[PDB]
Amino acid sequence: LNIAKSETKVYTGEGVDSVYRVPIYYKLKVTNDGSKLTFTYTVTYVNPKTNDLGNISSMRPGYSIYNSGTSTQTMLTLGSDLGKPSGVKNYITDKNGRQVLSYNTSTMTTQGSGYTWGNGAQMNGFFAKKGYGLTSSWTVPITGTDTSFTFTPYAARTDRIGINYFNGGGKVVESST
Repeated sequence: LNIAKSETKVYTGEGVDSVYRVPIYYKLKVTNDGSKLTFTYTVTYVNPKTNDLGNISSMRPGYSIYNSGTSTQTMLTLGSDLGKPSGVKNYITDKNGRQVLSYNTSTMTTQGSGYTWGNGAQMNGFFAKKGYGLTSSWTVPITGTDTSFTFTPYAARTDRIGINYFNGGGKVVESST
């Protein structure tokens, strides 16, 4: 009878930055308000469990990472009753998730069985070392019952896009078929 107006899940996972041999993390927040899903995806060196930045004091200021692959990998697959994703806003967030500055909005394209985006933003080392994250957000219309999706996190240094620091592992899978 009294159904929730919205439901939000937060997922986190972790990989390894190959260059500095430190953990790197992601957070994916997904809110369903009945009309759309809102996705907020952050890659950061701050452990979301503790809000403590790992020791990256030796990271060079001009080192830089992407949070999205090319058609190096599908990032997002969507169930049958989800529409076309919006533009993907990109921005730097501080340790508490507050926006620091905004970058170009990316456009999602297919495929293969899903979507990726281009004009992908990046985060330089001097921001990473302040505990900042590289954050992308988008919405997806809900058109029916099958609101399943899978999301595959990605992070790579900008001169080696073929090496995903999350190594295809911590995939987010939401049912139901």
